Amino acid sequence: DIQMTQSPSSLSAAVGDRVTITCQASQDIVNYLNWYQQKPGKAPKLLIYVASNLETGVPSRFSGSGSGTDFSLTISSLQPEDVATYYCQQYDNLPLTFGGGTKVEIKRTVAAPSVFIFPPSDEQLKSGTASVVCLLNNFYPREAKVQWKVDNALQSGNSQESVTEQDSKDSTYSLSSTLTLSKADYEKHKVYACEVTHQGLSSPVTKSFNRGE
Amino acid sequence: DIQMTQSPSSLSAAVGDRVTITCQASQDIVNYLNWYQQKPGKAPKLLIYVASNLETGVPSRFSGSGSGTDFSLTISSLQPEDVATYYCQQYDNLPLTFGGGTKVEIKRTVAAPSVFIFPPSDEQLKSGTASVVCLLNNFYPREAKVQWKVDNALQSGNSQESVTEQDSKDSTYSLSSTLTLSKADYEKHKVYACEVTHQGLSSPVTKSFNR
Amino acid sequence: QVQLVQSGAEVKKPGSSVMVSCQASGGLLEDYIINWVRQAPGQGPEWMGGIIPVLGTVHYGPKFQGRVTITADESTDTAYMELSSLRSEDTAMYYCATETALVVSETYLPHYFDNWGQGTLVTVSSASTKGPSVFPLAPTAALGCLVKDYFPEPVTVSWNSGALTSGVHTFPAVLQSSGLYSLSSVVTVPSSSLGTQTYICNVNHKPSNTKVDKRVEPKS
Amino acid sequence: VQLVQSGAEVKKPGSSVMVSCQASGGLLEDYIINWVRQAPGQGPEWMGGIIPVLGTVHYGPKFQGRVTITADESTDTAYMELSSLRSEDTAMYYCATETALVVSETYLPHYFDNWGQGTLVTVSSASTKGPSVFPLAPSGTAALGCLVKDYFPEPVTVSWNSGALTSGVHTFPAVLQSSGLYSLSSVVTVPSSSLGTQTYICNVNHKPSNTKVDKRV
Amino acid sequence: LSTNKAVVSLSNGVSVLTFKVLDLKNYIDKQLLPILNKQSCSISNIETVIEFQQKNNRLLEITREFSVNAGVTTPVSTYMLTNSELLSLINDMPITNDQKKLMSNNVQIVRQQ
Amino acid sequence: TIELSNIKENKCNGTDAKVKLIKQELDKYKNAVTELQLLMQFLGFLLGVGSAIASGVAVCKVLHLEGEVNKIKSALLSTNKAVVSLSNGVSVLTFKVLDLKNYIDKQLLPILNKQSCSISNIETVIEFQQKNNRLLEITREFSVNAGVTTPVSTYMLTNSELLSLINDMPITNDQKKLMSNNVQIVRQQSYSIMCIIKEEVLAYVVQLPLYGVIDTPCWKLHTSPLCTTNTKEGSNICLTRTDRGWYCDNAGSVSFFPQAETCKVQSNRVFCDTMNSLTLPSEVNLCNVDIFNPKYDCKIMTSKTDVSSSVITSLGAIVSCYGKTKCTASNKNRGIIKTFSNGCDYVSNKGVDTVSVGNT
Ligand SMILES: *[C@@H]1O[C@H](CO)[C@@H](O[C@@H]2O[C@H](CO)[C@@H](O[C@@H]3O[C@H](CO[C@H]4O[C@H](CO[C@H]5O[C@H](CO)[C@@H](O)[C@H](O)[C@@H]5O[C@H]5O[C@H](CO)[C@@H](O)[C@H](O)[C@@H]5O)[C@@H](O)[C@H](O[C@H]5O[C@H](CO)[C@@H](O)[C@H](O)[C@@H]5O[C@H]5O[C@H](CO)[C@@H](O)[C@H](O)[C@@H]5O)[C@@H]4O)[C@@H](O)[C@H](O[C@H]4O[C@H](CO)[C@@H](O)[C@H](O)[C@@H]4O[C@H]4O[C@H](CO)[C@@H](O)[C@H](O)[C@@H]4O[C@H]4O[C@H](CO)[C@@H](O)[C@H](O)[C@@H]4O)[C@@H]3O)[C@H](O)[C@H]2NC(C)=O)[C@H](O)[C@H]1NC(C)=O
Ligand SMILES: [Cl-]
Repeated sequence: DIQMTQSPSSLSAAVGDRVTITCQASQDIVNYLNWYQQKPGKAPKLLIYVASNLETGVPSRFSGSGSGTDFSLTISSLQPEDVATYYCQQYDNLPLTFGGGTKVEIKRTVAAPSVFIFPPSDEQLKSGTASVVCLLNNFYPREAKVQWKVDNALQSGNSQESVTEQDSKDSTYSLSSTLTLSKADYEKHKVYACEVTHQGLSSPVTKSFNRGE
Repeated sequence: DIQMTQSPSSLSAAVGDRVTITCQASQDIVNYLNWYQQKPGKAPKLLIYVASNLETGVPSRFSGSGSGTDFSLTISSLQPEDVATYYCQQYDNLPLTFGGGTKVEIKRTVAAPSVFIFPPSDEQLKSGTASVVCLLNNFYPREAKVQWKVDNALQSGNSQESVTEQDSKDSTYSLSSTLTLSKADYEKHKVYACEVTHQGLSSPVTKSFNR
Repeated sequence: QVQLVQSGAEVKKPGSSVMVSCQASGGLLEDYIINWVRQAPGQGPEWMGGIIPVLGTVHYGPKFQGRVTITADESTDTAYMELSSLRSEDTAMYYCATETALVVSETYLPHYFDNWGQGTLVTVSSASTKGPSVFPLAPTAALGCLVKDYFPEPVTVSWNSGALTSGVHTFPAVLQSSGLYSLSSVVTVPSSSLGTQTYICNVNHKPSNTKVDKRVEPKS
Repeated sequence: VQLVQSGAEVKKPGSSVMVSCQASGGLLEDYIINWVRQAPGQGPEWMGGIIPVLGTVHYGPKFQGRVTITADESTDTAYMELSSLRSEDTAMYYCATETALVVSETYLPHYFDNWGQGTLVTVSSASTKGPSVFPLAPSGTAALGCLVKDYFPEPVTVSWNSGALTSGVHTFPAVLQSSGLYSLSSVVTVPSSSLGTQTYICNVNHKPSNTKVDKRV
Repeated sequence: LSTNKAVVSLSNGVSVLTFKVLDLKNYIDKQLLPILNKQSCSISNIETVIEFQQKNNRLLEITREFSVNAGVTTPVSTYMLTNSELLSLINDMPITNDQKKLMSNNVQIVRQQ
Repeated sequence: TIELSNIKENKCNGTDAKVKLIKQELDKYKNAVTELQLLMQFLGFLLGVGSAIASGVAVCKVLHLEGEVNKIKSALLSTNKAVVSLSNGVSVLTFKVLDLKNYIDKQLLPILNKQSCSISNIETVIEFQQKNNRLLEITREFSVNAGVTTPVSTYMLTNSELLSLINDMPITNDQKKLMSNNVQIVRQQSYSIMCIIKEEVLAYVVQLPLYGVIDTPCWKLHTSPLCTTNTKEGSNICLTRTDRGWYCDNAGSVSFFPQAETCKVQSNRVFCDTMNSLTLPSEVNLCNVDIFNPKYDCKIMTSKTDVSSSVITSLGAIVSCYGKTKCTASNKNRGIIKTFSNGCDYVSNKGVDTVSVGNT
């Protein structure tokens, strides 16, 4: 098989910046090369075919270049909706192969997260488990930390966090952390809190609730 | 050298008119001819190369034609931001030579000047000179007159005026006149006014102040 | 504007075989190269094979050859892909994707993919299919619902049957230690509308054929 | 690629001047580098050009023997020396390039498609002297400004709030005063409602004398 | 398959230099026919048709020569064997360096013979 | 001469459809220039042997002398046509037929360079292919003809250029008229000898025939075997005039061209080449009125081989019919109209369209 080596693995650039991705083949493939754009969870989209031809309806800020073994994809003025994974794909001989992908992230101004906490349902408690959710809503950058604190006891490793992909129109993230406990130990304590640290807040934000009301 | 004779030397046309500029060489230069646009105070910008090729990002309203010894530059729909001097330039053989240039001026409707007067600063007077500035702001046509009046006595020849080029976004002119005298002679009088006559105002506007 | 509509997502036990269908709406199969391209979690897409009905030719990748069969039933405009002897590596999103093939030579091979299906998420696992239970996350304000304990993926969620779109955030499912998936869907809402407007999150879990409409309200 | 030339300066009559031109972001091997000057009230005049990839230099017949054009490929700077200066030489000197990527052995300059900003060389016996800057305090729509008086040689530049105020500025051409020094005015029109809550500062730069003054008005 | 020049051993035992001088199959199969089908059987770039007319032109001119010569031509024209190909053939031939230099400085005579 | 430009640095990258065509077209021009530089690094048996291009080649050696190209190059600076006096003293017409240097240096490369090896106007690449095509075909002809061609093709010399050569040659108005109305023959009697690629100019010598004898009377002699008509198979005798060929009056003598296939007839004019001729006394014509005349010994060959044949003449057919061979003459409207008896007989082209001798 022909190996496609794509570089870089990920990159972050501001809106309007010029971005170039590289694709290299393990051998000469003339210019029998395609490019695809994949946003998270959706099918790939054909952007460039036969090394340089622009697919219909793709903005002219995209371009494809290269021949032989080295190829490039150039975005002349990056826009928020271009956040996606890019793949090159060769067809010089079978089997058809894709590159490793290049994840493109948008660098924007720092936005602080809005933090909300949700108590477990009375209905869920009856089934014997309790999920306590903490939410960070529409923030940037990606790096945030949520450590649960029961009364004042730091919780370790009893939570799972999930992050949305970068929003296509305003380049922000959202994150939910879920603290799962048994019904026996949930009704054993009183005040539940999730403490959140991030670059957009001057002091760390804590949202809590009392199991009484 | 090859001498390029450019015609006309200046022209005035209304916004939206079709304008043609001519360049003729003293000898055959095939189609080895370029056109440049120079706005006041800035370096020239290349518009056309090899007689007819449009530079990238130059409006499609520009076109070039000609061959041999006679060439032309055509603007299909003149716009305000095109106020500038244009030069043709040959390269058939060295030295490269330029034409004399054609200044393009925009004809528009009459706009009255905004007339403003400024007294000399307290900081400047201590240094021993007094400059009093009178301003005509955003007027048309080019021809304007500023006559100083100290108290009520008309002043002759102790001032200097400077006029800007046509503004690139609205095609109006501005003119400032500076009246320079010694501090001794400034404190000899009290109330200073500048009265301005122009085609955009029905009556002459006078702006004054008390020292 | 041919639309490629694939069969539903499903879970298959290890060692058996799966058939994915791909319905072409608006055209014939004779006019295309029909390819199958899969994508495993966290990996790039992978070309599995292609069929060229106008040439009567089938092509398979070396990694799959001998356990993939691609057929093109021209009487119903449906493409099929059988994948036998399933393994854990085969858990992937299987995409049907075509290339226009009007002027075709012999020795013509697949080159690109200009039209894609929506994808069929095949999970290879021994676990039984199980539908989710949906719990409220009771409450500018924020509310949502927690979709807990379902298998296999995927689950979808919409608010007010698609009426509420601006401001919803549905998180990727997280695998719990129990082996079942859970998921959250939140939406930010003006605090002034908590009493006059109703908020329903519509959960659809096709793998178990269960669709659940949960209404949330501020408890007591 | 940007071409950045040396600063304006005054030169005594009879001496020689060197203007530099920095090609930034690319090699000098890739260009024809021409020198084009423009005297006050005239068109441009081609002085010469250098084709570093060919090792070829060309000077206009009017200028050969008192112009030297060099291209220093170690710093990507082309230079233009002009000796035995006289009054006719007071002019704006432009560095201007043509891309010369596919070149023939007999390739010559043809056009100027990329320009530097220009270096205004004034030949005069007068000494360099910096200006004093005075506010034009105010007292529909209102106007204010500052007057830059008594400097030599030209040019002076001016920006308001470090370039923040652009809509409505008018910078007039300098007028030659009887003392032999130039003076110039810069005015800007602004809505009357911001006269009390917004601050307006003009930053005057006269590089020939190395004077930068930020005066608050 | 991988190179344009190879030495092949024939069935009777003689080894003969081989040379792929024009690959029109791959041009059509991978570069032209894919461009063509994608844009609804239309080509939006005049440069694409010319590139094909150029690739095809040599194959057409070869056909003209065999069609007028009944399949045996002399001298070997530049359409049958371009100058670079002939110099590569001589240079890769199993002959002396005195011979290679002779043939390479006199390719015009090598054609005529 | 064709004026070329040296291309030093072809630094164009970028796989763009429009870019690729100019880069590949430029390589064609460069390769053609380089390719051309590597190139420099009966009774017929009585006739003499000449050196057809010794005259043209000798002029070509003079062009290799020092400064000889600069004279040519400087004389053809302002016009495309100038008379140059060479170092040896010979005056030669010079002719700049194609100026690729100025096209590449002043029109193409600036357009090419401006948009970073990209050309936004397909018409500029084609105009170059048209300009370049002639140089490519000149090279193509010289590479398979080993630097000397005949006839002079329209690539070496266009029709209008050749007419201009003729009008400027130091020849008679009668001569110019003859050459001008028969350019197709003038080409066929011409050589084009490739010369030098020195300085920035390609030069080749075109060696044109000059016709110093025009409008003198000519005649073609056709001969055929004449045999006895005996009944015994081998008792026959044969006799043939061998002096067949073309004869033209020329400077008080008669030029004889034995191989009549080396002469070309256009209407009633015969173009022959004196290097393929013998110079004979005017009395050779007596062989036509009396083969036993005492003033010229007429040439014949003798044989015992009585085979049947036919010789098509200008206005008829000589038929040598012997043995049992069937010999007839036919009309298109009537079939066979004459059957020949044994012996040598003749038929005019008036009533006859074909002649059949045996299976021929
Ligand atoms: C095809 O073909 C063609 C023809 O041939 C071509 O074209 C071409 O190309 C080329 C490429 O190859 C190019 O070239 C060029 O070169 C040059 C060189 O130089 C040198 O040095 C350098 C430095 O520099 C400096 O110095 C100079 C003087 O000398 C000057 O002039 C400059 O400017 C500079 O300065 C500055 O900076 C600095 C920094 O450091 C500082 O210090 C100072 O002070 C100042 O500031 C160096 O670097 C180099 O070296 C290098 O290289 C080599 C090879 O290459 C290597 O080996 C080494 O090592 C090095 O590298 C390094 O680095 C890198 C980065 O860079 C990394 O990555 C690596 O790894 C390493 O580490 C030399 O030696 C130069 O200059 C240039 O550059 C440019 O470009 C690039 C790309 O291309 C980029 O990257 C950069 O950045 C630049 O760019 C720029 O510019 C532009 C204009 O327009 C812009 O836009 C951009 O953005 C930029 O900008 C920037 O910067 C500036 C300044 O500079 C500023 O102003 C701004 O703001 C920003 O920041 C280049 O490289 C040429 O040019 C061309 N030409 C044309 C005409 O085009 C092509 O390419 C082909 N193609 C294909 C595909 O093939
Ligand atoms: Cl040469």
